[PDB]
Amino acid sequence: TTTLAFRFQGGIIVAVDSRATAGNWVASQTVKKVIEINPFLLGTMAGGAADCQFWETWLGSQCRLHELREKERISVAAASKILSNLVYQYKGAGLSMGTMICGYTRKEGPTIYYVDSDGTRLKGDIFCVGSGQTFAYGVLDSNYKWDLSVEDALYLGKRSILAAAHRDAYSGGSVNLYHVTEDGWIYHGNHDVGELFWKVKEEEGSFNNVIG
Amino acid sequence: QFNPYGDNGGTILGIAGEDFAVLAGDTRNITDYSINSRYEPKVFDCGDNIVMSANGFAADGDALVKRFKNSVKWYHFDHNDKKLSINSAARNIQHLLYGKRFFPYYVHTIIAGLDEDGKGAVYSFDPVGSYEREQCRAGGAAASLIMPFLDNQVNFKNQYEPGTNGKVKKPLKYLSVEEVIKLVRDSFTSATERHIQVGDGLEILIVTKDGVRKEFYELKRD
Amino acid sequence: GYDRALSIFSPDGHIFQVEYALEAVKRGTCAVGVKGKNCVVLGCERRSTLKLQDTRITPSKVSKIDSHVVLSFSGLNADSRILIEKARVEAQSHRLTLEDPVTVEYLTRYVAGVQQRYTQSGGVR
Amino acid sequence: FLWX
Amino acid sequence: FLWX
Amino acid sequence: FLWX
Amino acid sequence: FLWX
Amino acid sequence: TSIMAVTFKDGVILGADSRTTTGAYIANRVTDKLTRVHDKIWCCRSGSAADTQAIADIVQYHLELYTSQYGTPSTETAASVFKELCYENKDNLTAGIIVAGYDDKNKGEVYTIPLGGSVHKLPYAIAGSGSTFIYGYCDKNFRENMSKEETVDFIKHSLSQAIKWDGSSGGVIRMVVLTAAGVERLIFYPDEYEQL
Amino acid sequence: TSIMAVTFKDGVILGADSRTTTGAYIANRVTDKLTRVHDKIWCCRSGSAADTQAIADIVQYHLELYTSQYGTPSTETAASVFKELCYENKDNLTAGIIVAGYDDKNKGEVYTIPLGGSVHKLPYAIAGSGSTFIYGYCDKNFRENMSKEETVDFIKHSLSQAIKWDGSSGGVIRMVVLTAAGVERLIFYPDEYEQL
Amino acid sequence: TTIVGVKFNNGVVIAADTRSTQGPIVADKNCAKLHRISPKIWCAGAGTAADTEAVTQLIGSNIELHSLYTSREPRVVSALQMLKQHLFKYQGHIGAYLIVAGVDPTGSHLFSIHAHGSTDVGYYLSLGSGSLAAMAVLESHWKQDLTKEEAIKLASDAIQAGIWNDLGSGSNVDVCVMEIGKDAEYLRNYLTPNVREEKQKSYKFPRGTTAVLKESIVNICD
Amino acid sequence: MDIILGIRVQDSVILASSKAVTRGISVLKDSDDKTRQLSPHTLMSFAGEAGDTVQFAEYIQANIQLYSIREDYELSPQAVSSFVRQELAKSIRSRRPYQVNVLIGGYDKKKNKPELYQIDYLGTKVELPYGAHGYSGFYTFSLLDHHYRPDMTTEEGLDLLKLCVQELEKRMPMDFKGVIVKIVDKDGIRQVDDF
Amino acid sequence: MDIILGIRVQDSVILASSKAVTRGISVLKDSDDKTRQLSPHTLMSFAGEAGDTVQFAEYIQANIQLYSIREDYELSPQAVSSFVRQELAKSIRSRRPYQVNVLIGGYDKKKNKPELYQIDYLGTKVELPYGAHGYSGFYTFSLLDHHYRPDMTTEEGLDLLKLCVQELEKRMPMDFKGVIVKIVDKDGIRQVDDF
Amino acid sequence: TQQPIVTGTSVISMKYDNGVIIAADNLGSYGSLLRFNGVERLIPVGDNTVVGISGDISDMQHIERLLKDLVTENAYDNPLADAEEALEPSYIFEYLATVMYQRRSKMNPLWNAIIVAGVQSNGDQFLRYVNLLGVTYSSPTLATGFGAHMANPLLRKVVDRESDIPKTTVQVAEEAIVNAMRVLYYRDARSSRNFSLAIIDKNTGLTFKKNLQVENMKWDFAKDIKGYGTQKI
Amino acid sequence: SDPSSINGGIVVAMTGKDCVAIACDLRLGSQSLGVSNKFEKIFHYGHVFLGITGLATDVTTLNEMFRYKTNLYKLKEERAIEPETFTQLVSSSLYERRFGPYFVGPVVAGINSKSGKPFIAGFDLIGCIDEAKDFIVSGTASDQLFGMCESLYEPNLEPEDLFETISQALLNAADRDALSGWGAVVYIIKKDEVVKRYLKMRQD
Ligand SMILES: [Mg+2]
Ligand SMILES: [Mg+2]
Ligand SMILES: [Mg+2]
Ligand SMILES: [Mg+2]
Ligand SMILES: [Mg+2]
Repeated sequence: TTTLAFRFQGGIIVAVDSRATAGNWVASQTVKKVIEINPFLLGTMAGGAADCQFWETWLGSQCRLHELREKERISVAAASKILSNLVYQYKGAGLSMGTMICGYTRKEGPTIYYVDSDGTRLKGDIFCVGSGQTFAYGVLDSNYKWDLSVEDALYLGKRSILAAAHRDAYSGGSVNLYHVTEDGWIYHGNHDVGELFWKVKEEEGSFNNVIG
Repeated sequence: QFNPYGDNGGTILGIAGEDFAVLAGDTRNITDYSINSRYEPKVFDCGDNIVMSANGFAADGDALVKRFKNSVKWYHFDHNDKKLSINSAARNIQHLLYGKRFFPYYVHTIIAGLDEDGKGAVYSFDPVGSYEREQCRAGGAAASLIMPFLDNQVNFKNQYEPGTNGKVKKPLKYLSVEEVIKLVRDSFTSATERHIQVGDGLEILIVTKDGVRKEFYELKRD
Repeated sequence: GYDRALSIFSPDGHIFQVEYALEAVKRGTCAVGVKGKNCVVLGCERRSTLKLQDTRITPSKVSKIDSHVVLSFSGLNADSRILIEKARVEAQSHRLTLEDPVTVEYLTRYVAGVQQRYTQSGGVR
Repeated sequence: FLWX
Repeated sequence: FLWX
Repeated sequence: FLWX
Repeated sequence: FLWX
Repeated sequence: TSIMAVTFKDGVILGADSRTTTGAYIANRVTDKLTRVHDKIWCCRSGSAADTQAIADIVQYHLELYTSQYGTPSTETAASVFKELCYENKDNLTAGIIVAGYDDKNKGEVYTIPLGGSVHKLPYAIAGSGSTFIYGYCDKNFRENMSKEETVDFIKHSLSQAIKWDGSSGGVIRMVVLTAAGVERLIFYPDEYEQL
Repeated sequence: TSIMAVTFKDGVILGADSRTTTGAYIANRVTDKLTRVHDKIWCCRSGSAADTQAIADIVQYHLELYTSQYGTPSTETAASVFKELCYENKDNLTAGIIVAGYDDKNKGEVYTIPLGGSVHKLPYAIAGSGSTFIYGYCDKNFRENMSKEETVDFIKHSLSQAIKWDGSSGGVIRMVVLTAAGVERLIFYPDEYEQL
Repeated sequence: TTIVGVKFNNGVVIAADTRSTQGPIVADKNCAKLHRISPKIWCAGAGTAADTEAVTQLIGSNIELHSLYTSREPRVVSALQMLKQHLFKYQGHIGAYLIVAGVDPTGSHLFSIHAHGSTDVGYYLSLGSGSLAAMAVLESHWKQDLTKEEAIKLASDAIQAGIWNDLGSGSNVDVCVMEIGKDAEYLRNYLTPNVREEKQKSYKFPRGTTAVLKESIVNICD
Repeated sequence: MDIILGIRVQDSVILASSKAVTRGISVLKDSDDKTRQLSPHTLMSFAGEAGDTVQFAEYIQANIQLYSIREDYELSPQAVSSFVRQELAKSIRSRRPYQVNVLIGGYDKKKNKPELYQIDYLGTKVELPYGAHGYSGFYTFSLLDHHYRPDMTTEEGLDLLKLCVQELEKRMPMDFKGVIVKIVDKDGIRQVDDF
Repeated sequence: MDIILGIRVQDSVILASSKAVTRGISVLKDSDDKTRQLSPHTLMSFAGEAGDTVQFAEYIQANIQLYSIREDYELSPQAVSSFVRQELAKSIRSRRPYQVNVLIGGYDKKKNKPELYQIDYLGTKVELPYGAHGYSGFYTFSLLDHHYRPDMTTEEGLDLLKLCVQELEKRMPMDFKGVIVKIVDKDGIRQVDDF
Repeated sequence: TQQPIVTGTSVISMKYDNGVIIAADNLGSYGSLLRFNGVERLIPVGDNTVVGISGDISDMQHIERLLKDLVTENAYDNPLADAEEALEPSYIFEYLATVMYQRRSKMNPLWNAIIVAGVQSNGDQFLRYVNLLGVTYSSPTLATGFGAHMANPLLRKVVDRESDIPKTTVQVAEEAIVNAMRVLYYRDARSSRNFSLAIIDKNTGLTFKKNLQVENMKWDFAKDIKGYGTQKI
Repeated sequence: SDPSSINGGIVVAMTGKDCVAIACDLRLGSQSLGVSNKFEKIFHYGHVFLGITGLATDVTTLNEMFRYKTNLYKLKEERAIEPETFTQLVSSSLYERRFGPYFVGPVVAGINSKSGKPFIAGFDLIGCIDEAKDFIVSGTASDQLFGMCESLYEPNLEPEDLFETISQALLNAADRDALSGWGAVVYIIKKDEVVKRYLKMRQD
């Protein structure tokens, strides 16, 4: 898998692939690796499909109980720490999760938290998680600036997944785009790599390694 | 040392139409190179227009189907005979499967039926409860043989409109119950030829708003 | 364990053990809270039948739960220490999980929850 | 076991 | 390899 | 492998 | 250890 | 170890060698492998000496408490208690026990309890490492309703061969006779049985 | 496998079962485990069928070439050639062979060659998995200078017990009689030997 | 794999199934497991398919050279001795399990060879994964003084037992009859009881369906 | 996690801690602060197993903060180190031990003395003039043996620390993305922003 | 050994090779040239098992130099790569295989074309516009997929290479102490001294 | 986690027009040693069910006690214990099937393969298999151990599918079973000549046959087998 | 460390009416990392075509080896080798290395110049011959290819129809395998003309 989330002037951009594998067998190319916990909170999935899907759905329940009890939307910090404290209780049992908790609140602003199953919890501006993270980093880091427009940021996020989708054997299918603002998350569509690659190759003039 | 798991072979296949869904499975049960039964059904009517199959290790398969059937019964008791929606069933099965995350059910689970809009639905699960709604899913021993054929014939993958220079894709469309059963029968005859654990018989359970109908077809017995 | 239901309903619909606990509060030294425009002030009475006291070391009537919240009380001094200790632990526990100190409302709601639990738990007054 |  |  |  |  | 119990006309006779080995070293050359669990219910122990002793001790306790409440237990009851311990603790026990007893109703009875914890009621039973060498001999020579002198000879000749071929078996041949008459202990020395 | 060779007044008799097993499956139920290395020198094969066949084949070759140059070899010479192969290739062989032959000077002779590659000259020899169960019986019943009919009965009764107790042994009892008269092959079917 | 050999009064018959597999996948639906060592000596092989083919051809080649040198028709015992000495040399690393049968000046013969170099003699033999299914039939129906037509029936029945009951065996029955004073007759696909049923649909694509990037004429000539 | 150094000088304790957080063949972050303030005059740096480090650090921080509120009093650096050691000493014979190594730099207000404590994951405590954890020690200890003097100023201590970081950047295989430096003295804890 | 990159542009091949030689927890050298000139217009960079790398590189160099003297003629880059591949293809089924991975950058004087060949220790040869060995590829391939154009100049190629080295210095765990860059073109082999 | 010590081999069974037949030899093996020769591995439950058990004999004897106890418990406060509320084969099977799977799931299995043969109250033939893994299947013919490899092929020649059951008589079916037992005696190294056979018929009821023997054995052809290739004498 | 699935790739061959087709993907990777999208697995020696899947160093080595052998064959025989003969040469060569084999799944395809008969064959890694009327499959997506071929294939397809069937068989199989794809090549082989087509497929 390949998931990236980065912070910029216009908020947060979240891009994921859609490929699920069982070894060298491609199980599915139509998997939702982004979970919509609430209108201002997004969760990304990498590693074990069952582990990520089960516990990030459970995280959504805990965030709902927080706003019922406290009459206030949970902070990205608190939400990320509920998940990180949960997986830490299971440390050594063999959970497999690479996770990014992305969202906006008034007190925090736009925030991204990396949370993995060996209990690591990191705040940061850029994260790439999954088998194809290094391929995504390569394109993202070399083109990243804070002053990117919402249009350019969305494209770079999309192009960084495509880059990994191409080179990483265990990444591909389609790109799912999200943009997180002060007003909440906005879905920017599903993009099949089948059509997106040739469209990008032609328009951008990149991917000269491939027989055109 | 005692190995609690075994492989009972066989293969299953779920396809979703517009106003129907099919869940098919071969009736062969095996261990190693021996045939246990030529007719041992593993596609079950669970009530509320949900059909379910848990292919792989038959013991874990039967245990799961038994537990879900029981889950449906108690849903009726606890919620004033309310009909369990296919999406609600799917989430319930995730919790059943993931409950044994550290001693898993060694099965690939597929359920079929109608969603709350009356449209055909298929849900497929890994052994520890990761699940996803699809138009199309093959499961079990011959999944690797059947699935790429379904990609080509159901979802029309890699097929382009003739003379469009491979620019316009073949358009997606719902298949008739007649056209779907043709693909199921051809999927299973093909699987039977090239996989030793598949054959004997094919049992299809078709789900419409009218209820659950069955169809049976012979397969090669070698 | 001691199981007896000490806090129970009477025919007239009163829980006498809860109402007798209020009589202990009414016996306690006076405590007053007044909140201004940009401050709160906690005033506390100290009975003057005790001379030869050591005011350096004598437990102060107002207790800090966290650096931003305080708790004064009226009634049994020994009982107050148990509520203050639990509140101080819950204050640190909230900082540890929510990465944010408690609200005054939340800290109050917790202490109030503890007081309530002892009115329908067996073996406790 | 599905991977991501 | 192949076996028969 | 046969035995005797 | 002893056997019989 | 070489142990056997044989039913005959007047009751049952228990036979055993006297050799306890750790590796190839003989730790005890005068072991008593025939143990009393009740007045006329005895057992033959083979396998772990710690286990066979621990089991035998518990059974003697159970049958003593049984006798206090319900009077004399049957040989079948004794074998059932042995089985219960052996079967339920099969994962932590290395014990092959032959249970032999004399009722006045049932006469002589022999129950064998192998490693599994299974029970087998037989006219005669052989067990222990030495037993392998005398399956042929015992099968060909055993007859039902033998006399005391015939059964003593049958056991003596059998264990004599077992001892001769099995390094793990040796020393003296102990025997215990269970009849209506009572309990008789017999011993036979190498100088006698070796030259049979 | 259950094999034996017995010396008697007029020569020597070889006996064997007919069962070849892979695991618990009987691959061949009518195996001939008695093989000719010379006109009146035969052997009994136990262990790996592949190994025992390869050894027997080479020895037959050596004794044929011996006969071409130096005339009829002794039974001792045949056993020496068997030993040489077995001992020098002890690391790659699973073979227990009993060599039995009839000279006119030496009469009946029996040599046993266990796994080690050692040679042991005996009045009679037993070998194979089934042999363990008939050490007791064979020791008690064997006599020197038996008649042909006595030796045939001794082998038949012995292998009958071995077959009864050993799962690895079964089928028919083959025998080969080596005397001055010549070479006689005998067979005995389950319906006869089982009910001895 | 299911291979049998049956002796009759004037000759020997060998039969085999026609299924080749890699793991649970069927690579060859009609494979020939009956090999010619010499014109009147035929071989059936189970185990490593490559090894049975190679060892058969090598001994077959050496037997032809031996036949020319000695100006004599080759003997089954010669093929047997050369095979078992070769297999023994490689200490079972050549996974060839063979039923060797034929007629020669000496008469009719039937042997089996194992990978480790052990040989057996019999009137009826069976080797391969389906041997137990085949041997069950042989033990039930075999008798002394079989005719040619009875021996073919028994042999083909023993193979069929394997085809149906053993997952490793399937498809068709090959037979070879070696009778004394007659040419051996190789009956390739003697029985074909596993014919694929007509498919429900033709998957012949409309021309132009596949998207193409480049075309070019390949030069095969000088 | 990897590099954590500590230098006790005349009037202060200086803790340097590497900024790199690496997992696999990816440096995920290059600005990580591997330290928690336990009390106004006590700082603890930590390095070891992923997850365990922060979980242990924050757990200690919560307990010291609880004590500070309860007694309206700051625990001495000696007292805090003894508490932390006992927690690790318990941990090592647990089902799953904390694999965390720590330095505790503190200023004792009663003694008017800086104190540096080096505690490994086994619960092995030592007071040192200078300490290090992991491979760092194999370079820094011999360097500090030479250049260190007990009466140095904070500015001299920082120059001595620069000499350690330079040697580590030259000879260490892995890129640890520099260090965050913090000074503990009579006035409490402050961070050097330019290093 | 670790990082070796190659970029074929319009008129030249550019080989970048890391300067670090690390053993244990010590960087022994920070100026190592992981390349040999096989012929005037053919350069081979190498990375892998200690000892094997140089021993293999020098052995190839000797054989190509011997051919050059014998025929008074320079072997084509295609010919040299084919020779090198066969040596590794032999090696892999040896008693102790050469664990060496190589890039061969050459300028074919007959075709007037730059050529880059990527050969692993198994003897897996491929002609590429850009190549890398070890973990380097996991970053550089996706970056070059994006930024690379086939008609680039040598100066454009060097800027594209700087972009790769920057990305590796940012995200790679280990300090590889920069790279030595060499250009193979019609005029032969020359080293860029300031990178 | 166990290892079986004293073991029983093949249990074989098939349906016929009016009921079911089940058979199993009377041997208790101790590895390669053929230790116990008087072991009954067919255990009737009431007058309408027989449970055939292979594998570990100590675990078999435990299952015997459970079935014996099930009959007692069923009779408690049950006026129709010998009528409408008598134990059915389907009840007895499902109980064992539950136990077998619970034990495997606790990593402490009953090391057995079990076939429950019987006739239901409505006259239907019941034949179903369960083993140490808790795997269950039904078929016109069922067998355990070597029986699955050698008996099933022979029994399936008689009843190949469902439609063959009404066409199969008790004479034909019993003959097929007795033939299969002979084949198993030829080829199973842990089998005995002595066996028990049970017929549960919907008309004649439970017929239990003890001390049967394999007979009409072909051994004569053995006399003509000399050496393994080249030997003539 | 499974030699047959490090580099990845697939080959498929089919028979039609007086024609054969052989097709392969273009991927060469090092496990997860895709390295080359130009690595062709189909070679030819005269009118005989050979596809090779498996360990890429052995794919290259065997191509160089069979070119060597077919060149000497032609010089001595004074004619091009036929598919049936070449099949036997491949088998001999592979089994020569029986106890140290080339980790490959070769596939022979071509038309006999004398008889005009379409011929295809597949081999295991030790050199066992798998002859087929219909189709041969090889590589990391062999299961997928078996499923596609067994359902899509029908006998006596015309060259233009056979092209569509083999192309759809390869493409849909390659898309269900991680280590296969990244482009494809299809050879359509008639008696005395050969067309080579590069397919457009998804590049993930
Ligand atoms: Mg990819
Ligand atoms: Mg099949
Ligand atoms: Mg026997
Ligand atoms: Mg320390
Ligand atoms: Mg693909």
